[PDB]
Amino acid sequence: VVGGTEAQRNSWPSQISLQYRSGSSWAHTCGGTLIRQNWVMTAAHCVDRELTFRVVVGEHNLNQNDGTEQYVGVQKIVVHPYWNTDDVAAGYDIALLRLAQSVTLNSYVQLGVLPRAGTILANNSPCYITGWGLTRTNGQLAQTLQQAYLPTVDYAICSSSSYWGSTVKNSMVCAGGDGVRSGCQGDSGGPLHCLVNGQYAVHGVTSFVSRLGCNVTRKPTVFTRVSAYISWINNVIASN
Amino acid sequence: TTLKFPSDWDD
Repeated sequence: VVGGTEAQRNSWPSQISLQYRSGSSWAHTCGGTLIRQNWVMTAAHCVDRELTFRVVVGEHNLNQNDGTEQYVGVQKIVVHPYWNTDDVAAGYDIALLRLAQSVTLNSYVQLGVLPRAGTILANNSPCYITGWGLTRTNGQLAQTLQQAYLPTVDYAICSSSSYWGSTVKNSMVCAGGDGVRSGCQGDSGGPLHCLVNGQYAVHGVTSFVSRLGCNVTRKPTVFTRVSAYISWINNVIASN
Repeated sequence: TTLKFPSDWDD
């Protein structure tokens, strides 16, 4: 997150860190949202390959023992069948990870609440992106979970030529684009939490930014619209 | 550009 502030430890208990085996250790590579004690929702491009993954829930500082983490392996990955690695702009950037064991819920570990299917937020709706992604374009990962206020940019505006044009689809949510705050590498797969009827719910799965940089004025961070996949999500969980 | 670390094409 560029332009973020450190989140309090218990503000975003559904946020997870998806890590892959690197050398003799584990390396954070993407964010995710715990949606069942044994299922994590993330971006398909994060799990599109042949890497070995573990999920860390209750994580705050990637480089220090928080005394709250649970580590768990990923037993099965279900990527959206329509996901095309060669065209992230086509959409379907979402995958579900079935965890080897159910994690235990507590103030650091909770299920992310999902919006009702079909929900599209009014322009400028209040949301927050969270993650350990880069703190500057071409910079380094944050050590502690960061958050940044990123109001939505509705489809009509997001799809206009000075913004994302044809690149954005209605199956996505655009948020931010203020030139200062944005998602950045390592935030992919993470939640966009939006306040609706007094409850924060996860309306987006972090997907992409401008080739020009993370915080680029009028190139809001783009997310997969969670509300477009509620039936898909429920069908996967019901069958695995 | 997708937001996987180090990159989409390079973990």
